[PDB]
Amino acid sequence: KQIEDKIEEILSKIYHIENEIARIKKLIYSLSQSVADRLGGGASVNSDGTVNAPLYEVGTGIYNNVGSALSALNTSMKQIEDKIEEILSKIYHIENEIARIKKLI
Amino acid sequence: MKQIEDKIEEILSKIYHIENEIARIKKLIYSLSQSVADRLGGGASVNSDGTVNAPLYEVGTGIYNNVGSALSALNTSMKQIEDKIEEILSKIYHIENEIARIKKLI
Amino acid sequence: QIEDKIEEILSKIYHIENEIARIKKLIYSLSQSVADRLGGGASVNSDGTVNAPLYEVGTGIYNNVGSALSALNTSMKQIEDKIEEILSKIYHIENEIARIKKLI
Repeated sequence: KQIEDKIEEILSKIYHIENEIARIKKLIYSLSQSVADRLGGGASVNSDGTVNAPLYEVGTGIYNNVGSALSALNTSMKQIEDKIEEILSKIYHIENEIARIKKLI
Repeated sequence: MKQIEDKIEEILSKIYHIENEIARIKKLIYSLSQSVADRLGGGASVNSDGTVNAPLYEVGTGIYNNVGSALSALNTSMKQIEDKIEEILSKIYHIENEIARIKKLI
Repeated sequence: QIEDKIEEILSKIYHIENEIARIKKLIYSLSQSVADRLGGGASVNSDGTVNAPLYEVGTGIYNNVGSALSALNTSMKQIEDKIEEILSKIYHIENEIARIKKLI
């Protein structure tokens, strides 16, 4: 009689815990999908809740993670900065040659 | 019977422990979400539903809600810059050749 | 039959403990996949969270994607500024060259 009230409580709890477990699994997968969405690049969700590879294009390179794409951008930017540095130096020299010519003619 | 009363109390205690563990797991998921928001940056944050709210990444005059589109905008911008540099190198080529010719005539 | 009901309860609890262990594994697996997608040395923390990446842009050091993107955006703007300057310098150089050619 009274022991039975306890058994029914326990079974009720187990039922609700099983619901909580199913809800937690759904939450995890929803989090996974949100991560795939904010990574972009075609990243998607596997059945094990992991996020599979995006395809990020930088120049003629393809990359499966943000760091490698950022690094490819960074390298290209540095090459451009170097070239800009060279151009600016060349233009300085050209200005000097013109100033010299203008003086002498 | 005492022994079954006592077993049932132990089971109820086990259930309480399990409920505590489920609560801890939920907190773990939300802490993971927060860390992902932090690592994405761009003002990303955790939704009440545990998902990560979109970042806002600026590239030039665009705003982007995901890393791939932002990388793509940067890659385009970079190509545009490279093409402008090429044009500049051509202008310099011709200017240098003019200056060499002027130097002949003086 | 109370002992049978207890047996059934303990069985359901066994399964729940298994699903909890499975759930923890899922969380740490997701975290690892996020670390892999971020790159930059990001890793899974003992506590389940993603330890920060390290991204280099220019002379700088960044621990999140947005800051690195912003640093790249700003470097591009700075380059555009230098292009502005170069075009202006070219404008003036060409004008001076044209004037010299009228005078020699």
